[PDB]
Amino acid sequence: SLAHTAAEYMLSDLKGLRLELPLDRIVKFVAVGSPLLLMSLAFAQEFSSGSPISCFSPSNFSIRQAAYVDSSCWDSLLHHKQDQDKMKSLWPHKALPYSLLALALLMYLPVLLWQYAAVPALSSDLLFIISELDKSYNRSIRLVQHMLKIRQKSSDPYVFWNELEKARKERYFEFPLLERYLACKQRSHSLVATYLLRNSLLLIFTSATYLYLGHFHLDVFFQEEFSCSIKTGLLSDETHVPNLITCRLTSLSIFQIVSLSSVAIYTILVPVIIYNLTRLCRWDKRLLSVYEMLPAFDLLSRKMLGCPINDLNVILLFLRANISELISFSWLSVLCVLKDHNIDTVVDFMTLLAGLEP
Amino acid sequence: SLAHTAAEYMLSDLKGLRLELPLDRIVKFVAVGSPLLLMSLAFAQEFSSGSPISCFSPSNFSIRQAAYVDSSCWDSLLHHKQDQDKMKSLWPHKALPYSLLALALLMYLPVLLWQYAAVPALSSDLLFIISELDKSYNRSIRLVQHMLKIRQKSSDPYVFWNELEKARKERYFEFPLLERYLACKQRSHSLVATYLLRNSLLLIFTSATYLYLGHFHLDVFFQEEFSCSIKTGLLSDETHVPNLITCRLTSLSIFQIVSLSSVAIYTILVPVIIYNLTRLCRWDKRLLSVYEMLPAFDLLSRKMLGCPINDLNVILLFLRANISELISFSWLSVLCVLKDHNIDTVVDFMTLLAGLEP
Amino acid sequence: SLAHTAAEYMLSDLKGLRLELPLDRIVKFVAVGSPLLLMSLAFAQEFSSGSPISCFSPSNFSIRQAAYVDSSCWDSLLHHKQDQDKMKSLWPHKALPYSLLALALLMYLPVLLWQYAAVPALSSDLLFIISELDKSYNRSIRLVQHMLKIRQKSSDPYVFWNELEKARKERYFEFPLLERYLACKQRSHSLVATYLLRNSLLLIFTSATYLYLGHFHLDVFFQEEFSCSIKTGLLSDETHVPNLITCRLTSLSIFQIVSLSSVAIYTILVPVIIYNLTRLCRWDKRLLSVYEMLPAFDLLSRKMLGCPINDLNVILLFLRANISELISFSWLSVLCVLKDHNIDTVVDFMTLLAGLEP
Amino acid sequence: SLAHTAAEYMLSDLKGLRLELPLDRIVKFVAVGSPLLLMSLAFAQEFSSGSPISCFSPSNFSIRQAAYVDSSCWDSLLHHKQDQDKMKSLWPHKALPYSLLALALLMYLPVLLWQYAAVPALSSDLLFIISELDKSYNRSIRLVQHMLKIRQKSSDPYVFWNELEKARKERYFEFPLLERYLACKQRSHSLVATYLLRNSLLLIFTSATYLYLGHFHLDVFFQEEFSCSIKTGLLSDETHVPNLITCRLTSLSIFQIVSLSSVAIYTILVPVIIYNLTRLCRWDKRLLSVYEMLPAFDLLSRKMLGCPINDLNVILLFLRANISELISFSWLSVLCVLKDHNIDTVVDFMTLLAGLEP
Amino acid sequence: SLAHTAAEYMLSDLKGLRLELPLDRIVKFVAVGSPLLLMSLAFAQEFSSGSPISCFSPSNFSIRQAAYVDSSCWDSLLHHKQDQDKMKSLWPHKALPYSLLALALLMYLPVLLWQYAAVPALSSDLLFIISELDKSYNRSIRLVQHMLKIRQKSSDPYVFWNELEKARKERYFEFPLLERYLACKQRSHSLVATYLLRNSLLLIFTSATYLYLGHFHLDVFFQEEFSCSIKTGLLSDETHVPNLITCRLTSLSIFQIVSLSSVAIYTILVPVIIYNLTRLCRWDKRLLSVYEMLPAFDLLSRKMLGCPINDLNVILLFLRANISELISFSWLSVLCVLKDHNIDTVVDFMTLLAGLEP
Repeated sequence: SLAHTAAEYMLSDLKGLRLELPLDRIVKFVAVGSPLLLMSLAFAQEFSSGSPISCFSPSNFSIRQAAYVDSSCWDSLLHHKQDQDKMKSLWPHKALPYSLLALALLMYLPVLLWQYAAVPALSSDLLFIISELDKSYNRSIRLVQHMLKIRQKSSDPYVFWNELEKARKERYFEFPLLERYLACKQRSHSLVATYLLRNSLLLIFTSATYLYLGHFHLDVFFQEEFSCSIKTGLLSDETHVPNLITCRLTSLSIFQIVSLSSVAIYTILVPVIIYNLTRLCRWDKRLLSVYEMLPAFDLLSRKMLGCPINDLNVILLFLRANISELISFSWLSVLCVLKDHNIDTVVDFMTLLAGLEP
Repeated sequence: SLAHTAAEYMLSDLKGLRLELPLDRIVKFVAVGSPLLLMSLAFAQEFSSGSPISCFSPSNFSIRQAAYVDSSCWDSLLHHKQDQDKMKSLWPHKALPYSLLALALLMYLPVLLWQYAAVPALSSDLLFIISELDKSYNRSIRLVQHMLKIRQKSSDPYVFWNELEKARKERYFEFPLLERYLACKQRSHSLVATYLLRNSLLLIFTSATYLYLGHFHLDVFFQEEFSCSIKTGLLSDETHVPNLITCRLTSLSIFQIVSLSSVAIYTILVPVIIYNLTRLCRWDKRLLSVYEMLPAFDLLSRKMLGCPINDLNVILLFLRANISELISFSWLSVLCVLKDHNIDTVVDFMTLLAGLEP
Repeated sequence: SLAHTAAEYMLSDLKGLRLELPLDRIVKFVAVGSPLLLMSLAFAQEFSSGSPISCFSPSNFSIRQAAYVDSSCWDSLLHHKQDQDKMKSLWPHKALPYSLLALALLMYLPVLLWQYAAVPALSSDLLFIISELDKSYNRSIRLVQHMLKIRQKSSDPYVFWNELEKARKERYFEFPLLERYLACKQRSHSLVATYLLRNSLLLIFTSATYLYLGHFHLDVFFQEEFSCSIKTGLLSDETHVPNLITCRLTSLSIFQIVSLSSVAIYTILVPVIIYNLTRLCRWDKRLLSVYEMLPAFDLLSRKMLGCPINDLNVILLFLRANISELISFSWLSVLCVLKDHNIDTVVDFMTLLAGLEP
Repeated sequence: SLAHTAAEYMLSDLKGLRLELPLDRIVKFVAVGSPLLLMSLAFAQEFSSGSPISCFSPSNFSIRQAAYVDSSCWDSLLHHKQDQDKMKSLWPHKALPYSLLALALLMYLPVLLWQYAAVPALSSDLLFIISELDKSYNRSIRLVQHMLKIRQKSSDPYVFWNELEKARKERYFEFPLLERYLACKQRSHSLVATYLLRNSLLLIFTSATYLYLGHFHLDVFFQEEFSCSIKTGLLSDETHVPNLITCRLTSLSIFQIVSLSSVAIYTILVPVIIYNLTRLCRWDKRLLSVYEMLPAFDLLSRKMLGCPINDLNVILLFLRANISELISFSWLSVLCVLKDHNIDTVVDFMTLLAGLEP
Repeated sequence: SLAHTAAEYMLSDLKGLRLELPLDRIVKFVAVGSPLLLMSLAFAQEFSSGSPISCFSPSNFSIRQAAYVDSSCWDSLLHHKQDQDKMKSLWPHKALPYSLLALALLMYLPVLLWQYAAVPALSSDLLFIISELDKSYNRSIRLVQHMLKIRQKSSDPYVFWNELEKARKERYFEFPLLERYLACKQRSHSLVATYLLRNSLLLIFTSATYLYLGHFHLDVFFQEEFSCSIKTGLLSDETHVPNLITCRLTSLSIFQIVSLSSVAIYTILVPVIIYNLTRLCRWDKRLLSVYEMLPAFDLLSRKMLGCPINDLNVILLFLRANISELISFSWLSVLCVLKDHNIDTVVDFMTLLAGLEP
């Protein structure tokens, strides 16, 4: 089956970076695999089909007179109703899996755009930021051994501030590339377009699916029988039934169940992407209180003004998911205690000797 | 078969950490594989089905007159009983494997939530704890060579306590990150929600399965025959049997055996998850006696107060399964001898020379 | 076939330890694989079955009139004997492989209990014992170079006993952890329960198999023909044979051969597990004579008193199978010469220079 | 299926170099895989064909009289219309997949020419250029430690220009192989021929496909029935139907859908290659402003004159895609800040201490 | 097929030791694979069987009247000859592959006993012997550098014997563990029992196969036709043929060829195992002449007395196959020149400088 190859290349399972949101991953998985699951269920295994169209041939017909009967109607699904001569065609019945696979291949386009048009630049930017930030750490670790003996023999404030103010006017304190780079990117407005188009494309795809199920479906839904004609051409000069009646389709139940499953999964899926859109309409300040005290993280919370549709918002949202990898997963995450000061000076007097790590 | 692909991705077989309990693994395996096993057994291999519905056509009928007979009833399972005109439908018979596969895919949702919503944070926390603990060991191994010559030439107490009390007021004795981190996590209450929801979801799934087997099953259980009608439409203007009687279904035995197997496995499975729930309702203190003497493990047994529903309980339960990997599998596990003191001083006088290992 | 997957996970082929007895391995292999072998032989390859039920339809019947004949009896195996109206059913014939696979999955439960409820604790205990014993060796090898020059220039007894008695009152001679650990385990009585239940479970399983072959089998054993009825319902208003006679089953020979094979293999298998049970009813003292002279092995033979149902007996039995791995496979195994003394002093005078090994 | 082998060798997935453009990759993928996808869909899985030609045999015909009827027309598709005697043949119907596979194998020829006639020379040239450029870096890194102490204690201009002008008249400043090599290649005109032929070949292939669908298709598009003759030879001395009427083809819907899919994909594909052609008609100067200040990159922007059809244009286009691999992905990409000076001297005073990297 | 699994586990392809003789390997391979080869050839591929029993039904019989005819005789192979009423049964025809697979599984029992009851002890013994022998080499290599300068400046005999006689009364010359171990094993008589039983078991198996082919075969060998009866029960009250004549079996040629192949392979196989038995009835002294001069190998040839049925004979036979692995494959194998002395002293004067190897 081609489904094996599709799963082999499509949906088959830098160097540590998380570039895609978990909710985006979930919605991608459901929207991509569900058409494939309906594909596998409808035609294979469960319902051994054989001939999806079944007919009532007259008794006088031989073997492949009736074989022509049965084989000339599946490709010519047309209801010659007596009500003039409106041949109602039954193309949705033979087009169900075709539309399913077309929808499945259509669902993956936003992934293509998000993975080709935005991944390389974002990955390069995050590679630069991780390089500068681990350099920021190893240029700051050198302060924990300068503060193991001089930090002890002095009366608290005039060594917790005298060296801190000396470090304040010292190069290691500031991170100039950080503010300049963050400015040069926050003024940019290119990455938000990819996000908005990647969401709107799947939204309009869902709308098109709704229209497809509303127009071409919902009309032949309780009809399981139709009358065809064999002398719709040169057969007229023959002595047999003038109208081949009751071509019964066998997969009406599968038709109904796949239609209801498709409509239900998309009804339950729609609100999630709307929530994803609304995630970008506000500035996140859940933990802004602790970010304003740290030297490097002060700049992140400082540039919180104006309309929130900026590349800085997207960068921050993707950084919060990567703020706990192996090294940023530190006192930062441990700092759940200052969400409720001269006492903290002697508390961090001991903590600086506690963050020795290796 | 799609079962091959499902087994290829679903249920197919950090860096050493055990994140899932063995009993959870067993219940997951049974609840996930058993629907698949019934799926494979019911339709394939064992019972070569052919046509699951069999009918008694009149003798005058030709080949595909009777083929229409046999093919127009499987999709139209309706009992036109003479008792007005209550068409009892037989949709459970054709919906058995559909419900089976839906239940199989439904069973895996709690695994999804437990593996996406809690695994990364817990794995990061355990990575931090293992890093700090192997550092705690290699900052404590340095005491076994300071105690190879000074430990020998003194009269026992005033070198088994004089150096120990000197080590007591020494930095290597205490583990400040341990108490601060353990506090910052024991006050948290986020991880227990994932556990309780992961259990309650499978519980309500089992309840829904019971309701499904109670309402839609247990009604057509001894019925193997029903009468259908062919002139339920435009067939009325034909000269044949007015009522097509005795559409006999062939898979009644498979129906019964799969129903009984499903109900029995879930009856035998229910109490295990209840036991898993009750595991979190009490504080485990089986070996608390030996934990109170060790320096680092004293804090673990010290914070045993109040209601036991805390993230600390879950962390401890997952740590006891990981307390014997390669290094914590040491004197700790060997210390099965103090579960029944100045003599132990000369016993551990020899033991400190016995724990040289490399 | 599912048999491939079962062999892939079930029965498919620490770090050197032998945790399972060879006789237990043999009985497990025969009791687990034999149902699978009968499964593979009965239904596949050898006897191409086709339709296990064959019927004699009347000549007037068309193609699938007789197809309904043949397909409505396999699922409705009931003998409407003329002797009132005792419908004797033939469910064992269609339940043979179901009972076979149920028995196959049932046979593996004692393995599950023995591998989950006792393996981790026993493995940890043996890991501790091997660590302490190879330490016992490398703290005793240091005696073969102290005895290369002082051992030579003295008149035999007053250096073969003067140093030995000095070593007797020396720390390296005794192994305190050994006696204390052996006491703390010999007083325990938990591991013997797992052994007794693992044997009794397979014993009662064999008894249940005997009951199954005695009640449901041995009754339809020479019957290859039975008469069914088609008008056991709404067929009554039809003109055909009132009683469909001679539904002949084709797999009677396979039925008989599989029944005899199953009963014979279990008759030949029963005494082995009884022998395994009787192995624990006595204290093994075959080589106790050589164990009483060695320092560490003296304690093993010293605690031979009282009723033999103790965890010490099981530990000793599993140790005798592991006493010849790579290092305990030494002079111990070589000491087959003292099973038939001042001469041995000069014999071991040369042997201590012979056990230099590396 | 041979499709598996074709995918195994064709389209199946130096040392880091990117030799093919992403848009070229996309157009290659669509133009190569789409015929294969239509191949797999048309004949396999979806539409279980059986006999693509179906006929109406007379009732008196026996089994393989009508088998000869059905088998002697698929290979002899000829419409003996009464309108003299114009036998219209139906060879497109049996030639659809043959033409599909021929087109699929034809599409890959431009890839063959582009991969054999231009890849080795271009790869060697880029290997030489990467060797000389990483040498250019490691002969320029030596300037960041000569400027760590002498760079500090002087009044800005007379050390930011005195050493720079001394470095200006110093060997490390210039890259003689660069200008000489770039001249020796920019005067060459061999590589542009491969590009233009690789595009024009697929263009004329698309034109030929359009002609094929315009002449041999679009004529038998609504015809599903034709009359053949059996006595078109030695059958004339037989008593049967003089003209075998109504040979109905079953795959008309597949014919129509594959034709429309092929024409639509090529209509949507045509403009992309035209855009690729127009990419080479202009000189790219988007970031020429920053290239004119750098020493080595000044020569790249200096030779921008005359008609743009040169090998230098192709080399530059393939270099811009490779300008961000691991080392050229540096301050170059970071230099997004000078696209909107004595202040920059003190800004780069700090930046030279910021580009220490390892 | 189960043959794939059997080959996967049975016959599918310490740490260098050769524990099984090549002739034993050959006879095992032929005796184990030949039944499997006949199994694969008889039923699969070559002769597409279908129905191994074929019957002549009367013309009036319908489809599955004759299907009952054909299906009720394969399981009821009984010749109702007119000669009273001796029903000759034809069970060998349906029991051929059953007996084949039983014989195949029976052939492997001697391998089981030889691999479980003797392999561990022999492997441990050879591990000890290889450890002591490579120690014997590296305690003897030290003589080739003591004899590089003192060996040169002396008049031959009084340094080729003066040091040799000094080495003669030196510890390195003798190997005490060798004579003591060899005595302790040569007096033992346990391993020869395993060899004799492993040969006698296959001998009696071959005798049983001969009896099986002599009694149950050779009687129905030219009979291809037999007459059965359908009214051997409740069929008597029916109007049809009183005796169903000429049930012709189709696999008589396969029967004959498999019987002849089986008897021929065992006739050609019998003498080899007799030769293997006779191998142990004599003491091998082909190269005893060179063994009596070497120090360690003198003891091997010294204990050649009495009846040859001893464990020492088996140990020597398995050692001669392992005497050329990597180190014993040395001058030993090179010493093919002393099978046809003061001249050899100056020949080995140069040879000791020639055996420097690394």
